[PDB]
This record gives sequence, C-alpha cells and structure tokens, in this order.
Amino acid sequence: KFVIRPATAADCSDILRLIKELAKYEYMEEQVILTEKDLLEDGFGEHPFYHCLVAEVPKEHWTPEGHSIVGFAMYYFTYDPWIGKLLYLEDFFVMSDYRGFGIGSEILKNLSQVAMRCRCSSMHFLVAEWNEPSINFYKRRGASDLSSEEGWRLFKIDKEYLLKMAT
Amino acid sequence: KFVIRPATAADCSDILRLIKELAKYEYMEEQVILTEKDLLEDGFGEHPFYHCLVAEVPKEHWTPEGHSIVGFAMYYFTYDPWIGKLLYLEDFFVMSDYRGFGIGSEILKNLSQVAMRCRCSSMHFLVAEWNEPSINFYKRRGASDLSSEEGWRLFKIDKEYLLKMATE
Repeated sequence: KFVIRPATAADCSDILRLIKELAKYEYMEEQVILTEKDLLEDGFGEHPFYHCLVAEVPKEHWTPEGHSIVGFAMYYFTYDPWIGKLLYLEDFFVMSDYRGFGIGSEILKNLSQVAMRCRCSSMHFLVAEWNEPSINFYKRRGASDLSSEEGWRLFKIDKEYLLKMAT
Repeated sequence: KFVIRPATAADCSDILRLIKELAKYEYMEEQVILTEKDLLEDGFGEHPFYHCLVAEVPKEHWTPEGHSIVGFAMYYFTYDPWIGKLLYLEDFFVMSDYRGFGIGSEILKNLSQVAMRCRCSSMHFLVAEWNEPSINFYKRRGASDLSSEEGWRLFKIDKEYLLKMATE
C-alpha cells in the first residue's frame, strides 16, 4: 500500500513540493522561502539541522503528476535542562487523495520509534488552538497541552531585531 | 565586571549546578534527573544536542563554595519548513546574588550574534503567559507573541505513551 522510510537526499524535491502544498492547506500562509538547495544542505550535509520521514507509494499508486512521495514528517532533537534530549515534531503532512489509509498514523508510529531508539524522554510539538480535531486526536494518544497546563507561549524575534541586539 | 563565553566540558558541573538552582527558583515542581554525565555526552560527545554560553565573573566568586560561573544560557538549532534554520533559546539563568548587573541582557546579545553568524532567520523561545515582566522585556525588544497571534499551543507525549505507539 505504502512504505514509511527515512528520507534521502533524493527526496528533497518531493519534500519541498509537499512543503509548498502544506503551505496552502495552512492559513497563516506566508509563501515558502526555502529552496531545494536549502533542504539538501541543511538536512544532508555536515550536521543535519532537521530529519524527515517520507511516505512512499508503489509505482501503481503514484501521483497524477507522477510522484511516489505522498507524505512526510519533519523532526529534530531538542534539549530540556531537567530531563535531557527530546524529539521535536516540526510538521507532518499527507497529500489529500492519500489521506485516509493510515499513512499519518503510521508516521506517528515511526516517530515514536525514533523517540525510543534515541533515548528521548518525550516528544514535543505544536498544535493551533483552533484545530480542535487535531487537539482531541493527540489527546487520545496521551498528549498533554503544556500551554494550558503551564502557560507557555511561543515567542519570536526575527532577523531585524536580532541584528540590533547583536550589533 | 564579567565575561560571557561559550561553555566547555569543564563547565558542565557548573551548568548543572545552575540548572538545579534554576529548578528551585522555578514555581513548577520539576526534579532534575539530568546528571553531569548527561551534559557531557549530549554536549561534548560527537554531536552536541545543546549549546551553552556561561557568564564568568573575576575574583568575585560566590560564597560559599566559591565559583566563577554565575550564569548560563542554553540554546540549540531548530528548523522551520518555510524559512529554514532557527536559533532556539531553551533557557538562561543568573544567580540571585548576581542579577541586576546586566548579565541577563549581555547574554541575549551573544545569542543574537550566534544567530547572526549561524545563518538563523529567527530566535524562538517560550515565555509563561503570567510572567508579565519577561513578556515586556522581550517585546519592545522586537519579540512577537506567536501563541497570541496564531494560536499555537505546546503539546507533549511522554515516554510511556510514546512506547505504546511505538510497539502496539
């Protein structure tokens, strides 16, 4: 039906494709700036800054445009002063026409396995507060809403302001 | 008065010392299971999963015990599908008896530089919604509240549950 496997440098084109396609079903929008060149250099170079799992379909169930990659998950490892290494799920998208055969659910299984094999106490990730369907889903898998529990809010300081502080 | 610099393997005992002090200072009741060995293997073994900056003071070594490291900052690189590499500030702490010296503001400066030299688009971090001061300290400094604007909430699935999904 479909196989979930760790991406290889050759999957970057597909990943950018799924990232752009992911940047459509999203609402905060903001077109993608990354290039295929970035995904390669940042994920398959000296030190990988992100890792990806890819959903590959047989030569039979390819994309109308002719693609074998119908899904992906992006993750990396983080650190917590109290307990140590954690697995961080940055994002995971699965193409529309292929979003009902368990691909996503299989992706979560593989990530959980990466979490065990890498000695991660837990896996963190973000969920938009309005996405109630996604909230309950993860709730059913034992996830805890730390923002509601501890009040955590995500903050950002972009290049502009970093430049001021730095200089 | 003091100097901020990248941590070394020899500063791990100091880092943990400061983490255990950050924990006490914390309002949450979190026990530190992290050990010096952990900070060593994860920070100075092959691939560093975290990076630390430490604040060092001259012969103003605290008392008792007498240490030259009065504060630290922990950070690591993350990734965003839209813009790429980001700098992620996990934590920073300055001993009670040393705050109000500008260490906390100098630390943020070195981080900004790391972000600059490491090709990072932004610097992300968490702030408790009740810590009005920090929220102000970061805003006006350019910080934007992403949870407020876009509704992002932090979620976590602990090991026990990761185990279930991994096996079952």
